[PDB]
Amino acid sequence: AEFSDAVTEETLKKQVAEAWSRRTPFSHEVIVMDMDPFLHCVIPNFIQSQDFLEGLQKELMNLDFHEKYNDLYKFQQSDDLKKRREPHISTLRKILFEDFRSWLSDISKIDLESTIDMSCAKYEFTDALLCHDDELEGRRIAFILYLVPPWDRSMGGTLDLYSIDEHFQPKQIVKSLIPSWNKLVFFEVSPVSFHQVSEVLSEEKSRLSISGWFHGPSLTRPPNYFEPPIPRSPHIPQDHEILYDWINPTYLDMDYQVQIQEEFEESSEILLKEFLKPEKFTKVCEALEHGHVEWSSRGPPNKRFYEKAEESKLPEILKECMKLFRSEALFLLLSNFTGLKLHFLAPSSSVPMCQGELRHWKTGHYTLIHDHSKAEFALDLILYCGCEGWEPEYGGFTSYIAKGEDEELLTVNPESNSLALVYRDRETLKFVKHINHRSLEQKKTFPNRTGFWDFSFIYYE
Ligand SMILES: O=C(O)c1ccnc(C(=O)O)c1
Ligand SMILES: [Mn+2]
Repeated sequence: AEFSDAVTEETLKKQVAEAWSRRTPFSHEVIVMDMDPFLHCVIPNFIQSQDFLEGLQKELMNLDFHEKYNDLYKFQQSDDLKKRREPHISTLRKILFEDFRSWLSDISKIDLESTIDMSCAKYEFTDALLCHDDELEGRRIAFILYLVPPWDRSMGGTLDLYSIDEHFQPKQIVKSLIPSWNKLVFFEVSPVSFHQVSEVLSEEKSRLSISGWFHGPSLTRPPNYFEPPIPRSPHIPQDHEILYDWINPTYLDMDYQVQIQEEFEESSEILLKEFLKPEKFTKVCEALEHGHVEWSSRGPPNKRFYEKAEESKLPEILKECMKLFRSEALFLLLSNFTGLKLHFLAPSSSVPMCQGELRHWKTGHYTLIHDHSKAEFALDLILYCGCEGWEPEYGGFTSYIAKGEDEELLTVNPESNSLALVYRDRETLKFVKHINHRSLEQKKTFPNRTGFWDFSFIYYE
């Protein structure tokens, strides 16, 4: 087999070359090329032999697939295609990396290498690949061939293209391409080529694709942009006594704190159930639902996506709960839980500090590791609210990982009125995993509720 004789036709080929050269859009029945938000082209009916595609799909489905998972994605990848000796796959490598490569090199005027870089992916219900730019030394042009069943927008799995802002960071989705059988999409890898594969919503269908890169000369990325640091502050001096009013009395007994600390110094992590008094916890949840909390979406999409409350406008109960977590008394309680010096009367410049946010998590939200995700000695605190009947399979758990390793260290799951404490070192990073569409099952038991909320606080010695 071969690829579309149409696009190899010399006049059309020269029209394509002209549009790439001049960076101008070009529309044709057999090819469509757009320059915004960045250069991307679509060739439908990429391989004319329908017999070949059937045999190819048959070979791929008969491969073994392996779960792939981290902050950025969740899907399945096949045995390496570079190592396969089945005829249809072997033929595809040649078509792509010899025939089609030269055609691309000709229209793009890039000395593309013959280096084979291709793989087969399978996205099913809740699989997704979040905002990223494909950046990796050598990659110049990304391509995707789709071998999907009949597909539409409501099934998800669309390839979305992000616009960009004044700081070269993704802003919003401005193009959304729907996969279809024998459709080839390719685009230029650049500092601005931010894109994602939206969550697959089809509970029955499987989004099968072949994707990879043509390699070429390395360029220079501009220096990466650094967010301003989040302000930190020391404890709020106790005026009125606050622990007694808020915390389960179990945790204010000395005998129980030594137990807690013995366990904490062993694991550097602990979970404290029923942490707030029930009456307070119920009033906090009630205020989060009915109290006119003002939420705002946080970005950018290659770092985070979630809602954060404007603390100054909160209901008094939620203000008071934020105060609890900044309070001198709590700083000392956390010292007795952990063995860390977060108050000057704890057992033995520097001044302990903290930062805090009240967050709302729903379907679609996440955080990602990014080049500037910075590691520090620090104690994390999370109190979850409004997540009754929440399952880890829904996403939304916090995960800790050793830097530059797939060795996962710990996972904290949303649990109503559970206080999680985690001490990190400078070689530890964290993320909140994409909340997927299984989380809609939450409404079967609590219909007047969308996702969950948490108080997230970080303390430093
Ligand atoms: O398989 C895809 O649709 C796809 C699209 C964009 N990027 C990737 C990737 O693996 O980076 C995969
Ligand atoms: Mn990609």
